[PDB]
Amino acid sequence: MAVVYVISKSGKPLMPTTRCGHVRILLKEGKARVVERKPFTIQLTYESAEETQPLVLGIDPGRTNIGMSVVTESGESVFNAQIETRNKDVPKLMKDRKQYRMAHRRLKRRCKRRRRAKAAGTAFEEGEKQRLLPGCFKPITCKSIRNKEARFNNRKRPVGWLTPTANHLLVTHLNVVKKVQKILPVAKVVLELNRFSFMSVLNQIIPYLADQLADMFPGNFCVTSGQDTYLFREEHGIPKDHYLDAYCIACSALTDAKKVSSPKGRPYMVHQFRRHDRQACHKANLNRSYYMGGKLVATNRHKAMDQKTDSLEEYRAAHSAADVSKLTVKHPSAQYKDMSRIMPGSILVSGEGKLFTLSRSEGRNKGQVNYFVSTEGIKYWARKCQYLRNNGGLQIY
RNA sequence: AAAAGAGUGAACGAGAGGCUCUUCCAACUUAGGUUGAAAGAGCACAGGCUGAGACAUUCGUAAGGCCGAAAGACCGGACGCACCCUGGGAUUUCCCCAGUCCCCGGAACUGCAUAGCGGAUGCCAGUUGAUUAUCAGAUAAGCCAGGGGGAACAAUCACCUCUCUGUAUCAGAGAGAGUUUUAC
DNA sequence: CCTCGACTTCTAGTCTCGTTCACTCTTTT
DNA sequence: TACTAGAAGTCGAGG
Repeated sequence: MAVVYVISKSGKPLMPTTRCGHVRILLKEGKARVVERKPFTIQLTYESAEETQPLVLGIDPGRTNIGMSVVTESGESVFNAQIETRNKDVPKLMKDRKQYRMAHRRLKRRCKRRRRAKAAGTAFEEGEKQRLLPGCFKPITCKSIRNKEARFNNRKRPVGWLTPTANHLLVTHLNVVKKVQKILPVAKVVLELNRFSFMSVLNQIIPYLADQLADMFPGNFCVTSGQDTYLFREEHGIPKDHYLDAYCIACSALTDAKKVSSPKGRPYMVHQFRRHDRQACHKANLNRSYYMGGKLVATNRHKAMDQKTDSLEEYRAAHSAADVSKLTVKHPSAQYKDMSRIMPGSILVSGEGKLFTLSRSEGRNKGQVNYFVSTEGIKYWARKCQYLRNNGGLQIY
């Protein structure tokens, strides 16, 4: 039934075994040492022959659901994994990063320089200047001082430059392949190619993935077509599911596969957690709330950009000066994240002794986290949980 | 080859708002306090690096075409610059990267000319300590900062069978040679 | 019948406009 | 979007 992955005494991956009673005997007798809780990996502690058969790794690429499966020369299944990529979050984070950077440079540098210039008298006499910059046909308005030099004419990128999102997706594919290599002795690699007319990040990265996979597996790299996968499915009767695709892909490179049958059993699930979080501010509240008694009646002095609720100006329009004189203002202070916190993806044990993978930290009182939420959605009192293992980028669930 | 279609990276510039303080005018309330209007000044992740580099006025910025009496304008693109290129560095770390920026040079490539750079003038800092000299300190209108991966770090016993308990499902605890080799 | 620890439930987080530039892939014709 | 900080709420313990 189950499959136990085996590693040689030298750290070399070996053929997985399914005897599962020899495994327990070996573990009790001390000849085998557990390497990974899930997928269950054991390393032999004694030298032995390392005969291996060829294995084929089939990849169904995607932006948020990568699928891979390892098969023997006859179409038997020994590994099936489905990875939920963190890719969608990267462009939004990068956009927010750009906005924060522009805010920094506008408010801490440009506005301060303009303020100093007005103070010192070293400003334009007109106070405003229209500047026609090379490469532009319409001027920019510079108030009280020259602009910092604008650089857009001749910025060059190395050939085959990839955006952080596409690079992240490519690196994710390669990293998950490396993790599979740590477990099994992969011999051949098959990739399913995708072309999108749109009349996408994955479409951008497919050729680079093919190149670098070919480098990783010299002479042992094949490519298949989506139509080929569909025909294989129809011919061999594999049930139509998303995670089965990879298996079918892996079965294309087999010359004569007599034991083709759909894998039975849920595949391993892999979650991607960010390695770094450089942000220091949680909430910069920035909303001057006006309460009359205990009811919110206004949100700013004058309505801000993209604000729909009434501000103080409307309230002054509607009510009287004796009403305004009684208002109370409440502006909460900015909140900062703990940057040394236990990041999501960490592995901890609860007070009752159950092991879990951290998903989020919920609540905070007196400078200490209230609840740790596991990847299964169970809340544990953080004071009693014990920290075992730091975040690895790709984590089995 | 171009045409479009889908994405997602970079520089610079304007605001609506926000925080602190001052002046002044109202309103409400135990000269004081709270709220607001108007005018003004300062301030913009937590932080890392650095000691000067920001701004204003003005002068200079190739040869050769070409229009002008001339002054000068236009084209062009170097002996001028650079976002380009070789090398080094800050952000920078447990190991790396992206992005931005800086320094000395400039073979080819790429780009700029109302830009950028250099000079002159003006304006905006900080000066203390240990042994006039050296190290350290202070010194912003300086640069970067909300992006990504990997390593290492388990109280890491999985599956199946039996027993107990809770529990509708099922889960927790204990025990176990379950074909022989993890690969024939 | 209060008060105070120890948890438990629940909510909320900044936006816009300009001047330009760049890279990767796909498809047609 | 969603992880994370923090305000308000609930419940016993105890005197």
